[PDB]
Amino acid sequence: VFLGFLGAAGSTMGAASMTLTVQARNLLSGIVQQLKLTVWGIKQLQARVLAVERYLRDQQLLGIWGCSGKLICCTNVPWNSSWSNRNLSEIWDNMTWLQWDKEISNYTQIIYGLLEESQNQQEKNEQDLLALD
Amino acid sequence: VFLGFLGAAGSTMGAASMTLTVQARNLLSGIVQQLKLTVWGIKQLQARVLAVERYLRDQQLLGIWGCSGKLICCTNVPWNSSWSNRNLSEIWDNMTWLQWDKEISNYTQIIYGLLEESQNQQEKNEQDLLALD
Amino acid sequence: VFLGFLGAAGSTMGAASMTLTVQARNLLSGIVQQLKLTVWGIKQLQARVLAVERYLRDQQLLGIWGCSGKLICCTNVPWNSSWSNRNLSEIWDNMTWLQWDKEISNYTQIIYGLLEESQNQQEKNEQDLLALD
Amino acid sequence: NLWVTVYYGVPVWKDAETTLFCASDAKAYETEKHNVWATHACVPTDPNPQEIHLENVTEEFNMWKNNMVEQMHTDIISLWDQSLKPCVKLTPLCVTLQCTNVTNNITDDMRGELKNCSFNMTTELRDKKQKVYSLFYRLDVVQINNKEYRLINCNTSAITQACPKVSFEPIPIHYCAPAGFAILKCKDKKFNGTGPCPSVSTVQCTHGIKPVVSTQLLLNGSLAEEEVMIRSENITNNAKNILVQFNTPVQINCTRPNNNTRKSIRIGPGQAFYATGDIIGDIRQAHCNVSKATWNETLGKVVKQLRKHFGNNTIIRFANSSGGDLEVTTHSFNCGGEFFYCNTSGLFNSTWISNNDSITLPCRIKQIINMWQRIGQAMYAPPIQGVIRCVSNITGLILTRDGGSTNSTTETFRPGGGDMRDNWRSELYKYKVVKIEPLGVAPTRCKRRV
Amino acid sequence: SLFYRLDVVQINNKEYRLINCNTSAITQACPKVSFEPIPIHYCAPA
Amino acid sequence: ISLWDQSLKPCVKLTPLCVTLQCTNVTNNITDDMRGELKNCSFNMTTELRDKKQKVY
Ligand SMILES: *[C@@H]1O[C@H](CO)[C@@H](O[C@@H]2O[C@H](CO)[C@@H](O[C@@H]3O[C@H](CO[C@H]4O[C@H](CO)[C@@H](O)[C@H](O[C@H]5O[C@H](CO)[C@@H](O)[C@H](O)[C@@H]5O)[C@@H]4O)[C@@H](O)[C@H](O[C@H]4O[C@H](CO)[C@@H](O)[C@H](O)[C@@H]4O[C@H]4O[C@H](CO)[C@@H](O)[C@H](O)[C@@H]4O)[C@@H]3O)[C@H](O)[C@H]2NC(C)=O)[C@H](O)[C@H]1NC(C)=O
Ligand SMILES: *[C@@H]1O[C@H](CO)[C@@H](O[C@@H]2O[C@H](CO)[C@@H](O[C@@H]3O[C@H](CO[C@H]4O[C@H](CO)[C@@H](O)[C@H](O)[C@@H]4O)[C@@H](O)[C@H](O[C@H]4O[C@H](CO)[C@@H](O)[C@H](O)[C@@H]4O)[C@@H]3O)[C@H](O)[C@H]2NC(C)=O)[C@H](O)[C@H]1NC(C)=O
Ligand SMILES: *[C@@H]1O[C@H](CO)[C@@H](O[C@@H]2O[C@H](CO)[C@@H](O[C@@H]3O[C@H](CO)[C@@H](O)[C@H](O)[C@@H]3O)[C@H](O)[C@H]2NC(C)=O)[C@H](O)[C@H]1NC(C)=O
Ligand SMILES: *[C@@H]1O[C@H](CO)[C@@H](O[C@@H]2O[C@H](CO)[C@@H](O[C@@H]3O[C@H](CO)[C@@H](O)[C@H](O)[C@@H]3O)[C@H](O)[C@H]2NC(C)=O)[C@H](O)[C@H]1NC(C)=O
Ligand SMILES: *[C@@H]1O[C@H](CO)[C@@H](O[C@@H]2O[C@H](CO)[C@@H](O[C@@H]3O[C@H](CO)[C@@H](O)[C@H](O)[C@@H]3O)[C@H](O)[C@H]2NC(C)=O)[C@H](O)[C@H]1NC(C)=O
Ligand SMILES: *[C@@H]1O[C@H](CO)[C@@H](O[C@@H]2O[C@H](CO)[C@@H](O[C@@H]3O[C@H](CO)[C@@H](O)[C@H](O)[C@@H]3O)[C@H](O)[C@H]2NC(C)=O)[C@H](O)[C@H]1NC(C)=O
Ligand SMILES: *[C@@H]1O[C@H](CO)[C@@H](O[C@@H]2O[C@H](CO)[C@@H](O[C@@H]3O[C@H](CO)[C@@H](O)[C@H](O)[C@@H]3O)[C@H](O)[C@H]2NC(C)=O)[C@H](O)[C@H]1NC(C)=O
Ligand SMILES: *[C@@H]1O[C@H](CO)[C@@H](O[C@@H]2O[C@H](CO)[C@@H](O[C@@H]3O[C@H](CO)[C@@H](O)[C@H](O)[C@@H]3O)[C@H](O)[C@H]2NC(C)=O)[C@H](O)[C@H]1NC(C)=O
Ligand SMILES: *[C@@H]1O[C@H](CO)[C@@H](O[C@@H]2O[C@H](CO)[C@@H](O)[C@H](O)[C@H]2NC(C)=O)[C@H](O)[C@H]1NC(C)=O
Ligand SMILES: *[C@@H]1O[C@H](CO)[C@@H](O[C@@H]2O[C@H](CO)[C@@H](O)[C@H](O)[C@H]2NC(C)=O)[C@H](O)[C@H]1NC(C)=O
Ligand SMILES: *[C@@H]1O[C@H](CO)[C@@H](O[C@@H]2O[C@H](CO)[C@@H](O)[C@H](O)[C@H]2NC(C)=O)[C@H](O)[C@H]1NC(C)=O
Ligand SMILES: *[C@@H]1O[C@H](CO)[C@@H](O[C@@H]2O[C@H](CO)[C@@H](O)[C@H](O)[C@H]2NC(C)=O)[C@H](O)[C@H]1NC(C)=O
Ligand SMILES: *[C@@H]1O[C@H](CO)[C@@H](O[C@@H]2O[C@H](CO)[C@@H](O)[C@H](O)[C@H]2NC(C)=O)[C@H](O)[C@H]1NC(C)=O
Ligand SMILES: *[C@@H]1O[C@H](CO)[C@@H](O[C@@H]2O[C@H](CO)[C@@H](O)[C@H](O)[C@H]2NC(C)=O)[C@H](O)[C@H]1NC(C)=O
Ligand SMILES: *[C@@H]1O[C@H](CO)[C@@H](O[C@@H]2O[C@H](CO)[C@@H](O)[C@H](O)[C@H]2NC(C)=O)[C@H](O)[C@H]1NC(C)=O
Ligand SMILES: *[C@@H]1O[C@H](CO)[C@@H](O[C@@H]2O[C@H](CO)[C@@H](O)[C@H](O)[C@H]2NC(C)=O)[C@H](O)[C@H]1NC(C)=O
Ligand SMILES: *[C@@H]1O[C@H](CO)[C@@H](O)[C@H](O)[C@H]1NC(C)=O
Ligand SMILES: *[C@@H]1O[C@H](CO)[C@@H](O)[C@H](O)[C@H]1NC(C)=O
Repeated sequence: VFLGFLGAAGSTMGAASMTLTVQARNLLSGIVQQLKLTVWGIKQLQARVLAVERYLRDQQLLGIWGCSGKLICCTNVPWNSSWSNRNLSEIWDNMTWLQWDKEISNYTQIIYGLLEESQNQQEKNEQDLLALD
Repeated sequence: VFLGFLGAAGSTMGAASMTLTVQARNLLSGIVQQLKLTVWGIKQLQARVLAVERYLRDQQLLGIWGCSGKLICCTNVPWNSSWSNRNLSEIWDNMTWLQWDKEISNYTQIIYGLLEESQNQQEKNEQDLLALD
Repeated sequence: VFLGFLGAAGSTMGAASMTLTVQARNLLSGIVQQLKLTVWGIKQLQARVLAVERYLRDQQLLGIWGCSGKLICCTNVPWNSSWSNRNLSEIWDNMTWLQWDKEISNYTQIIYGLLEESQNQQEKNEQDLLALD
Repeated sequence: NLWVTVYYGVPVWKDAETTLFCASDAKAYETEKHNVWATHACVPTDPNPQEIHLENVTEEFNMWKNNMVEQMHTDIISLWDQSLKPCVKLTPLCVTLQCTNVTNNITDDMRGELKNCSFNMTTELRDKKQKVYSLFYRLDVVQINNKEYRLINCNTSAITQACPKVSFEPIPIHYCAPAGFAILKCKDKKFNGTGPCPSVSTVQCTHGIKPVVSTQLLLNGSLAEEEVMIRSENITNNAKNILVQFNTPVQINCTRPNNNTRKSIRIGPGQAFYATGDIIGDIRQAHCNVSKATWNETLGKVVKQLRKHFGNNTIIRFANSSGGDLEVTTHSFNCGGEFFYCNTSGLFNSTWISNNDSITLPCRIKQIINMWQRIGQAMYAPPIQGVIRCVSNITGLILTRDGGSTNSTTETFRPGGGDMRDNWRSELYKYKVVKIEPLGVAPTRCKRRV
Repeated sequence: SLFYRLDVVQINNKEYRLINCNTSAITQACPKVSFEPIPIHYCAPA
Repeated sequence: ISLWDQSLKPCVKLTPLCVTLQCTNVTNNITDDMRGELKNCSFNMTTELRDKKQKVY
């Protein structure tokens, strides 16, 4: 369904689970076009550099959690329940993304580290192992 | 054959179909190196930011038409003939890229939308389906 | 082993062969945050643009040597021994990356060209061949 | 069960600060110091201001803790700056002026209101000097100890005459947000100013915001709907300001009915100064008309709304401001290029119980304006030639309380302020910037662990 | 000083002045740049 | 260097000081353990008004 930019903000997470691209497109705004010092000129350029910098930070994060085939990354290792344990219906029948981030805001830096370290290192050097026969 | 930058401009599209990388390399010019206001300084920086901005716009487009394994993307869905229907020989034995873009210049924004929406959404959530068994 | 940024500099190449990500993370420094002309302002921005420019140059190189699944690219074609022929133990039991680059510094631009041309063109148009049946 | 999953494209934001750049339309032509205002370096707006109402959303806003007002205020200062870097620096004016009266109508219905001053001045040649003369509004000339007078801001600031190419006509400015951000607009017709707005929308960037400079009276602003809202973080506090916002554009007609003459004096080389050559025409007094009926009725609507914060058992009094600096005592604003200071006693002069004709406002005209209460800086508007006739809405109000002594029924409110950032908060109250984090971690039956 | 009579103007010995003065300001170039045109290469960004 | 510069762009330019100074000695301790080390100078100077001047010291 064509919601639009943030169009699924007022929807359960599984609802927004289909409209991901619409936000991604707005990460350059195309034509933007945005002359001496020119107040609003420095602003224009500082804006664009901020935008690409922002974009590249997270694209880097995804490079690290090596998927690049984004919107979905899935492996076969279980998940830790300690971090605000909740039910399936408590998420998909009871929560939208907004309310969800309020609760998950604590464990982010934790999760970043192990998704970074564990799979990258394990999937590493096994390709090195199978590069023999 | 080592044509060079745009070296296959005067060639049928299938001819240029082998020299794609040569243009891609020129998308940073390396050493470029291009101090107060310094007319040509603002020019230098505004140039570089324009370059990476340009690069990232299209790299984004390719991110959306999710391939990233560029120069070729192919699926198994048919193609619409309505848009300036022509023959195979009318393209490879009768046309170079230059003449081709003149004719295709109308349907671009159309094509962008469905290549963006259709395959992304269909290939989406099926990975979600096969993440069960 | 958690060495850290460049932490495996004083180690054989196979040792550093596990700590690759740690340098990659430092390619944006996150919070950096780095107002009129403001000496150190122009410096800040010129720095950030230099950083992303640097990043994108090599990411481009990797785009060309089309892997994007980085840290390892491997095919089945032999390798030329002419370029400073050495032994396996002469590398993994006798050399760290530092000492290695001193010796390989000559053949870089050579290697870049064939890794760019050969596999890209061969793996090209064969996908075009198998797009028939 | 529930297991870990990564998504990209997750429509989630955070409260944040970032920089916002201008977006305008191509109408950049005027005649006082550069351009239109500053806005010709602006990027042209999209011809389709795309919006989208967001169903089901509830986000708390804080029109009193918003940051966009801050960026906006600094940028408007700086744009005024940049318009004032390149034109003539009028330092050699600060000279002893020989002034006499301008004998206005006998006996006095202009009381002069302007003095006739001759003075020495440099020439094209850094040599034998010249004696010129000009007419100055006695509100910007000061004595010493005919009598010798001088410019007011001189012993404190430098002065910088705007040349004749920019305007001061406010042009709709569109604050636009750089990619990766978003602008939230509270769509709720009934909104206090803060707290959770239920009906909201997202836009790529805002509407045209006439950046008018005004005091005590929101001019040309936006209008409220179905009511006349009242906004302030702590009404029960007497140290905030009450932001009233009308439903009905109460007209006001202001004019300067003189045919004034521009006399050019060369402060050579190449720099030229525009003095008031003379005044011809009907020498009335600069003023503003307002339909008494609509003002009284609408201010009664205000009576209702002020009551709703203080009880149907009260009496409210509107008095004029209690004196002080000129820039706060009056409805100061800019209009046709000129700068008007209207005394508003004739508009807050009434106590109100629990339950054409037109009003004339006599305004004075200032020249050496000190903008944004900043000292050390001084723009010098040039005498705008011709007759000035300038019409406007008044959509809101900015009031100050003094009560909570024997606080039962009789409260007295007077107008004032002096910070434009109030003006600015009155149109950005519906707006809030959010940073987007298209990275997302969430559980589904995709699986990874520690 | 000696001035080329092509850049001095009269009034009404006789008193004269610089020509661009009653219209423009003047800005003596100091002695380090040249005016010798040097080959400029307009280069195009990537 | 440049930061020193930028700190010195925006504050007062003291050109009209370079004026003929009327200086005498500052009679420091008799006979001399400061040898003056400072002179007492009065001078003409411009005013707020580009007009009748002032005599400061
Ligand atoms: C709240 O918002 C409202 C709107 O929502 C604002 O109302 C605006 O108020 C201003 C101030 O007066 C109006 O702008 C000025 O109007 C002057 C009056 O001229 C008009 O009437 C005459 C006679 O009926 C008409 O002939 C004019 O029409 C012609 O002129 C205009 C403008 O040139 C053209 O656009 C038309 O196509 C006609 O050709 C007007 O209708 C008018 O003199 C003035 O024009 C000068 O100023 C502008 C900008 O300042 C310059 O770009 C322009 O070139 C003129 O300036 C040069 O020309 C004069 C000629 O003598 C010289 O003397 C100057 O020195 C200079 O060289 C301008 O149009 C405006 O019209 C009005 N809004 C609307 C929608 O009407 C309120 O101001 C605002 N609140 C406050 C507090 O300001
Ligand atoms: C600031 O100044 C401006 C201009 O001076 C004022 O704008 C005027 O506002 C008045 C008030 O409404 C308008 O007057 C009314 O106009 C109506 C519509 O105009 C038609 O009729 C007139 C003839 O009156 C024609 O000339 C015109 O072409 C239109 O066809 C009329 O219907 C009104 O007349 C009715 O009421 C009067 C009572 O006053 C009766 O005597 C009539 O018989 C009739 O019943 C009236 O004329 C006026 O039109 C506006 N100006 C213009 C140019 O249109 C602002 O109001 C003023 N603001 C303030 C605060 O002072
Ligand atoms: C600048 O303008 C002022 C007035 O605006 C002029 O001031 C006048 O200056 C003259 C001297 O040039 C004064 O004359 C003096 O008179 C006294 C007493 O008569 C006499 O003793 C002096 O010897 C001298 O002649 C004159 O009084 C004074 N007038 C006023 C009103 O202050 C001044 O001349 C102008 N300067 C230039 C360069 O145009
Ligand atoms: C908005 O401003 C008002 C003041 O006009 C704030 O009310 C003031 O709150 C303080 C403490 O929060 C009170 O101090 C103490 O209050 C108690 C109980 O009222 C009293 O017994 C003490 O003697 C002492 O005064 C103060 O009295 C009170 N004043 C008024 C007029 O109510 C109010 O808190 C502000 N809003 C918010 C949200 O804080
Ligand atoms: C401000 O006051 C000055 C006086 O200090 C006024 O200047 C003088 O105004 C009179 C008439 O108002 C002009 O009179 C003319 O004098 C000439 C020569 O004497 C005579 O031939 C004419 O028939 C006429 O009588 C006089 O020129 C003028 N002086 C100057 C230097 O301009 C001035 O008019 C006052 N300002 C205003 C706006 O009224
Ligand atoms: C703003 O406008 C108001 C009027 O709208 C001005 O107030 C007026 O001020 C005069 C002089 O102070 C008051 O006159 C008084 O009259 C009595 C009785 O004759 C006399 O005994 C007093 O000594 C005084 O002369 C006048 O009543 C008063 N008007 C009102 C309605 O209060 C005010 O001065 C203006 N202020 C500014 C800054 O424009
Ligand atoms: C707002 O309205 C009030 C009431 O009309 C004005 O206050 C009045 O202002 C006048 C002067 O403007 C005061 O006159 C007094 O005269 C004595 C004796 O000469 C003098 O010594 C005082 O300094 C003062 O000027 C009058 O007392 C005062 N009355 C009240 C009740 O405030 C006020 O001026 C108006 N302001 C504006 C901006 O409209
Ligand atoms: C600036 O300060 C200097 C001293 O620091 C002052 O210099 C004095 O200038 C006056 C003229 O205004 C000189 O008077 C002259 O005296 C000679 C001989 O007595 C006489 O022939 C002249 O006609 C004239 O009256 C005085 O000698 C001189 N003093 C010194 C020590 O140089 C000057 O007056 C000050 N200027 C201002 C505008 O304050
Ligand atoms: C699942 O998460 C819990 C906490 O959220 C982890 O508990 C940690 O255990 C280590 C090892 O004893 C302690 O050093 C930490 O202090 C514990 N965490 C906290 C917050 O106290 C638990 O280890 C995680 N599961 C696994 C398998 O490691
Ligand atoms: C192939 O392209 C044609 C036009 O290029 C499409 O025709 C559209 O059909 C829809 C549905 O009736 C209309 O709303 C449009 O107006 C048509 N296009 C034009 C340009 O008029 C056709 O639908 C496309 N093929 C498919 C399978 O959709
Ligand atoms: C392996 O590398 C050697 C040199 O490092 C290559 O030798 C080149 O051979 C070509 C063809 O005769 C000559 O034109 C070059 O001059 C030779 N190189 C040098 C440095 O002289 C050799 O060709 C490479 N292996 C293969 C299979 O091409
Ligand atoms: C802000 O709006 C609210 C209602 O939308 C006004 O009253 C609130 O009332 C609830 C009870 O239903 C209280 O819990 C809130 O604390 C109240 N809001 C505030 C800000 O205190 C409120 O009056 C409005 N704010 C102002 C300043 O008028
Ligand atoms: C306003 O006056 C009314 C009656 O004069 C007071 O009574 C309220 O009236 C409103 C009707 O608009 C009802 O919705 C309320 O339920 C009534 N409440 C009570 C307690 O009578 C009302 O209290 C007055 N409001 C204020 C703020 O004083
Ligand atoms: C302001 O309100 C007052 C009181 O309602 C009006 O009455 C004037 O009060 C002053 C007080 O000394 C008297 O001097 C005046 O004579 C009164 N007016 C008249 C017409 O006699 C006053 O008219 C109101 N004025 C305005 C401008 O609102
Ligand atoms: C005050 O604001 C109103 C807003 O309604 C302006 O009214 C506009 O008037 C013109 C012509 O009368 C209409 O074409 C517009 O549609 C009106 N606006 C709206 C939103 O409907 C009015 O112009 C403003 N005051 C002045 C003096 O311009
Ligand atoms: C003012 O200070 C100077 C600084 O040395 C004193 O110097 C005099 O210089 C002259 C040269 O012409 C010598 O003849 C004197 O002997 C020096 N004086 C001394 C004390 O050594 C000068 O004396 C000082 N003047 C006064 C009045 O104190
Ligand atoms: C997150 O951490 C804050 C820090 O105190 C805490 O108040 C909050 O309850 C925590 N929420 C969850 C879901 O852990
Ligand atoms: C305004 O109207 C009300 C009634 O509608 C009246 O009581 C009041 O006196 C009027 N205002 C004035 C200044 O007379």
